[PDB]
Amino acid sequence: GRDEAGITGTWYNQLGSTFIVTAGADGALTGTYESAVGNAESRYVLTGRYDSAPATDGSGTALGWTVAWKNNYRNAHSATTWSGQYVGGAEARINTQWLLTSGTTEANAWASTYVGHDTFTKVK
Amino acid sequence: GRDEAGITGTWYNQLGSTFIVTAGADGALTGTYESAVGNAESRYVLTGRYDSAPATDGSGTALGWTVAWKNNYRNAHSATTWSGQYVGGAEARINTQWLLTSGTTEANAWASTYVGHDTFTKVK
Amino acid sequence: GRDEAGITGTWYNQLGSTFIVTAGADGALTGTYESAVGNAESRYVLTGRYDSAPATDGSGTALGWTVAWKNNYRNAHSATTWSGQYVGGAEARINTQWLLTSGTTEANAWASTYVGHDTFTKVK
Amino acid sequence: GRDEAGITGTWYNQLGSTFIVTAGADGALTGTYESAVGNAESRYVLTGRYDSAPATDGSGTALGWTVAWKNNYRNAHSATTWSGQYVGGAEARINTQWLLTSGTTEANAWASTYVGHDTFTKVK
Repeated sequence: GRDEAGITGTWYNQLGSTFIVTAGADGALTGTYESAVGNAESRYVLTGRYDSAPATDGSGTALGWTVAWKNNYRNAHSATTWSGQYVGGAEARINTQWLLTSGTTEANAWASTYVGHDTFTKVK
Repeated sequence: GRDEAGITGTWYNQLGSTFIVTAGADGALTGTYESAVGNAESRYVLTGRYDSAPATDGSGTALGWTVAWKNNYRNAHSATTWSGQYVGGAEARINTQWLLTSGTTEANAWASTYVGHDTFTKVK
Repeated sequence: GRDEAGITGTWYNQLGSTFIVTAGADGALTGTYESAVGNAESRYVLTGRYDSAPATDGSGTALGWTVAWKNNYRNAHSATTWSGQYVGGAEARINTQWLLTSGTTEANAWASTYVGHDTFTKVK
Repeated sequence: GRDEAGITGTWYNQLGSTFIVTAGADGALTGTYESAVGNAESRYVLTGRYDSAPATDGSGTALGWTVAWKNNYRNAHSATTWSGQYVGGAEARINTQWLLTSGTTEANAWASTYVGHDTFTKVK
């Protein structure tokens, strides 16, 4: 993948969360997520996909991934998906927007989903 | 997984798209997605996660998945993530909201991401 | 306004909420919103804007509006904005997506904002 | 309004856009918006609402507003709604997420709506 090397490794967001990812030659994203906030402790499994053959016109590299907030420690009955783009270079970034859906009753389903935005960098 | 059997199989959304998914005992989602709309043809790899031990209080089952819109036929330099919940029973549903991010230049990054909502059923 | 007559009046969404709106010749939306759900009772002031000169090519009419969830009965320290389009005809609809932001501390700001989708019709 | 004085005035976002707003004692927002980006030129009318009696616990002030992208110069057949919170103090901010809906045909309605985030400050 063009950005396999660029994407693979450890990222930090503005909240102090840790995203550890391996990008596969085939478009796979695999790794672990550790949230600094919310009903979460330690690492959670993540999986996702990225564009392994992006445009060569200076566009970013589209990608996304999912965490279900269940591990051996806690279950927050929720899942977050991050949708965004990898921008390479000296200050590489992954700029994302995310949706967090909780399991709810039908009565509360209107309030099931949060939306936010996270920016990941290789330092901090 | 409590809804492993309920989630695994073929789903159809309101657009006529086809979502074919296997839920793993461990929270994994693996399969293929075929979009009826947009810059897409044939099947794309998807991966995601679901809550394999949901609440027993009648709440839905949180889940999410990603497609990168690259296959052997086309590359739309984009990725969609669906975030939502599985609601079991006679008329099982997956109710989602999604983010579609395109790879963009810095100049166009403000316009990178669409948001929408898809409802998947086992028929149609 | 091209859809001034079409938009002006009483609308109902899938939750049983009531949206009473007047569209001005100049693009203004003014009225009241009554939510069937959440921390809400009776009517709240709404204001917004619509495209008073839409495309003639069968496209819908872009529009949006805001409710701050404060009235003489309650204050939910939150505001919802609906963004969407009016689609005219026998079964007229306003198809929206919405963002609900709560006032939060800096610590909880990552969880400030819900996202959802409401469809309004002239009946039910 | 508790933050009537804090909110009223000229704001700038990260894109270089200009938001000029008056907050009314009653919860009204009225003003003009000038976008640095997209299919836009000069000022557009905006209207919205804010929580005129926010919590006294250090929480921000919920607010939202709408622009329909029609003025005497251009019509982009679209509307943006910003939903967010005002955070007072030495470096006052309005932290928003936004939905931009275009008028579309029914065929293209799945792609009608962009989502993004803007942060407004009193300088730059």
